[PDB]
Amino acid sequence: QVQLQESGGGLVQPGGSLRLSCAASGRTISRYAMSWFRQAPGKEREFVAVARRSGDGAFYADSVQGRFTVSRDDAKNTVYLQMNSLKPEDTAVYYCAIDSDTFYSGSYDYWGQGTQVTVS
Amino acid sequence: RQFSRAFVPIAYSLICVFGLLGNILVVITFAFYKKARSMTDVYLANMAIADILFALTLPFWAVSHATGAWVFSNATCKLLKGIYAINFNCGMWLLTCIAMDRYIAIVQKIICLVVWGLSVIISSSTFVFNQKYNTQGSDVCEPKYRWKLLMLGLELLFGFFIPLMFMIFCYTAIVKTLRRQLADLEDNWETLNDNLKVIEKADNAAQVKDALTKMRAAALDAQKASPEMKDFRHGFDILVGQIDDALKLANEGKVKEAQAAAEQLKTTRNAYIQKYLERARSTLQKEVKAIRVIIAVVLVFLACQIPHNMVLLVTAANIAYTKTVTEVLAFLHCCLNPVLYAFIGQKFRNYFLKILKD
Amino acid sequence: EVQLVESGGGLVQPGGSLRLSCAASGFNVVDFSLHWVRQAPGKGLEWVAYISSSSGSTSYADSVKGRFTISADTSKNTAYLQMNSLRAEDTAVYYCARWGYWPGEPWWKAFDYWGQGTLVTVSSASTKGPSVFPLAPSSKSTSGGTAALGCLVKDYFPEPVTVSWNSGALTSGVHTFPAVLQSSGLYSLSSVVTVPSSSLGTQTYICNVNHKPSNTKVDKKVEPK
Amino acid sequence: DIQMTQSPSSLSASVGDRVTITCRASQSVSSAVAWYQQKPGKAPKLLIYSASSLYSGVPSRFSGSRSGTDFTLTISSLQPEDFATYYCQQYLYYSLVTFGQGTKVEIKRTVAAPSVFIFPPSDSQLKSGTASVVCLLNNFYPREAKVQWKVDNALQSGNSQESVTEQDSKDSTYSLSSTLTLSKADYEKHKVYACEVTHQGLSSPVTKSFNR
Ligand SMILES: Cc1cn(C)nc1[C@H](Nc1c(Nc2ccnc(C(=O)N(C)C)c2O)c(=O)c1=O)C1(C)CCCC1
Ligand SMILES: O=C1CO[C@H](CNC(=O)C2(c3ccc(C(F)(F)F)cc3)CC2)CN1C12CC(C1)C2
Repeated sequence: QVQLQESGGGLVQPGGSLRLSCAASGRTISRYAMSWFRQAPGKEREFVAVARRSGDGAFYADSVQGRFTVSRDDAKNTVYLQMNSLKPEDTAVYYCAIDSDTFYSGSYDYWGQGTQVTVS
Repeated sequence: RQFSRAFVPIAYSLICVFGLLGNILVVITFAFYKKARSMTDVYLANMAIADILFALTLPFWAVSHATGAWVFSNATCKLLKGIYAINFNCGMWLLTCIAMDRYIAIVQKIICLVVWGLSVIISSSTFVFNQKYNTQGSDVCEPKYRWKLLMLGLELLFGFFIPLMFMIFCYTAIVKTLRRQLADLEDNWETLNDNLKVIEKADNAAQVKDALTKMRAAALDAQKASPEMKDFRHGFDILVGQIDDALKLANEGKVKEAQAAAEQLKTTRNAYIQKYLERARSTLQKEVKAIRVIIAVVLVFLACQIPHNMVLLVTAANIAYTKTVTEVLAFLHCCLNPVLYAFIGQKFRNYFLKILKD
Repeated sequence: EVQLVESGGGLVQPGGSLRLSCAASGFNVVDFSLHWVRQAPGKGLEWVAYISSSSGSTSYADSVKGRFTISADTSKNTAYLQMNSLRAEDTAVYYCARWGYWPGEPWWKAFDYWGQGTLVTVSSASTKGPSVFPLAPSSKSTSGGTAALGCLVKDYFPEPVTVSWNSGALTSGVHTFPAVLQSSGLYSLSSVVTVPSSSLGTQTYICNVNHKPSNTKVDKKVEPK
Repeated sequence: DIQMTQSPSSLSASVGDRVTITCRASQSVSSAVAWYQQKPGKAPKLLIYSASSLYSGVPSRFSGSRSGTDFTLTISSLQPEDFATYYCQQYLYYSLVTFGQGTKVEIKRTVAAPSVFIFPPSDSQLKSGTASVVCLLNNFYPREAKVQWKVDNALQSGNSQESVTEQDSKDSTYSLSSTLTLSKADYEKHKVYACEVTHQGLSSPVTKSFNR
């Protein structure tokens, strides 16, 4: 009964910005954890960022440090990913995953169709 | 509407003479009592000085209303709007520095001239605005019509959004501070009294150790809420110095000797605690009634001079009975301040009866 | 300075008895109450007992009532904690802390000066040497890049063991795991090395397990299959 | 009978961050709460006494506040020496001191996926009669990762022991070692031996296996 939908994307000039929104229906975003993944057309599924409950913090990968920012909305039951200072190497489909485990084990099962973010 | 201008000015003259008599009474009581001059006293004194500056010229408004239209020149009307403006903004900034001083007195000459300078800045901005627009054949004096309107709008935005919300924030902080301080003395006296009854009922199943730990927490907070200052702290050192004496004997199972040390709990409670909890209650209730005077002079300054001001702006940017009911409200506030001082302000009620029995 | 040291810690059998000392120098026991605070290995702190030397009042925690005995000696400025019937949950580090007396400010400074404490471990096993086994670098695991090695010790009873790699000539990449307790009452430890696989056939890797309580030094080699 | 609950079990921030740790007592404990800092392998040190006054000797970056029964320790600027364990403690009486669960302040880091290796037991241990299979997870962040054992596509429980190394000095990551310890006749009854790991930096679970 858990479905997930993402928005945003499109064509972005280098040095630009974007703000994706990921929201799930049938399951509350609160008390679970949110994660963002890249999928290049020629590469493997790469990690971007993970958001925990409330205010323990968010963790980003080695390529999106500083540029990316994750925000949560438990009342609206969604998350936002803000991309700044873009590069043409960042052209990938952004998948949105939810951690099923409360202890942040990484039980990643409920994926999404994702949005395509492309540069120039 | 000739009857409106016919029935305003006798009431205007009576509130004028009553206000000038009452405020000149206020200034001779300052002129006699110059010893306990608090910062509240001098701020309300400067408010009284602005009040007697406004109070002299309501006969000009009365004979302007009685003739049916304005009589004197436009500069006289500009001066009348200027002195009404310095009265309003003098009251605003004097209550603002009242909020300043009561915040820095509760929560933890030059500024009077600063208030007067801001008032005369307001007087200049209403000096450049006022003109006798003889509309519909009647030579009334109403201010009406690019940079001047924007300057007036930003001055209105500053002098309404900063001080009114500042009043709301500071006065809600004070009435959530002085109510919680009075509340903190209530449950501290409650569990020092309620749990002492539990100890005398604790021969059943050894509820002694559960009871005094509630009193150990409460009497530590009451100690945290000068030779007289030495006796306040020292009265609680033997109070919980015999709580742990009745807790040391509670650890060893001596319930009978715990009750013997519980009889000494009431002795220090009456000789050291009940004396100073009442003495702190009277001082706390004294300062919460002086706030009620400060709250009342603020809340009636925004219930009288503010709805007349918000109807002046809508009639200048672009129903006459709504204008008429507001035009008697702000002008009533000059005499309404000494009315509120005798029946709410507890300090003024003392020397007013002393002057009447002099 | 004023300071507190502890002593008497060691290894006892279950159901045994042990008396830790707590020597305080610079200050007197009759002016400050003395506490024993217990930290289980890997778990949080827990208070055990206290003694008030002036008033003679002692108190215990609920898990240690009857089994534990606390005392003090003002002549040597020492406090003693005597334990009988030490069950398997009683292995921990014991700290000796001081605390002021009411009234005044020394009661507010709760546990201002601590001691380093002693380790008290209870177990029914005896001292024996570790058994070292090679964790072989299988060739199919990341061929052409970097591989992982290691030698695993399985059954050794005292905690402090020392594992070195290539006689101390290797420092980059070695991860020596903390020793875990098995169900058999002994300890198992692993020390792994990540090397580049191009130097697997050229360079040799030697691990030295040094066990001073058993006086056992094992040099076992690790080689790919 | 007074329980203190420390809300952040594990806390991650870098140098220069401002961190807050909250503790809540069951009953009222007045203003008698202390905050202790324990480095690994050392005795705790008193930072805050009476829930607001910093101790004589500690730096001034540590602060304390009380709101009813909710106590708060705030470090305005984190330092390399500030990474340790923090305990809240009520001290209403000598015989009623209870400590918090503890808050471990680690180093904020980029997420690294674990390197997964599997070591079958050498013949020596096998010949012994008791065999141990090792699954090593090297150089990952954060700490929260799970390992499961799928012997002949069947999960195992109660036979695996995990040992986790703390943060390194150079790269400040974690490393895990899951050891499955079992007998000889049960090992020679099975063919496929796998360990499957899940981590927050990992999209699909990594299974490393062998056939013996
Ligand atoms: C008769 C007199 C002789 N003198 C010296 N001052 C007064 C009067 N002063 C008055 C109050 N003052 C305070 C009110 C609230 N709070 C504080 C305070 O917070 N502190 C801390 C004391 C006050 O001083 C009244 O009410 C009240 O009337 C006037 C200035 C106003 C009317 C006549 C002159
Ligand atoms: O004719 C006078 C005489 O002086 C008054 C005094 N009023 C003000 O000084 C201020 C004030 C505050 C609140 C409000 C309210 F609308 F929100 F209620 C309006 C104005 C601080 C600026 C205003 N005028 C005006 C008409 C145009 C302003 C000249």
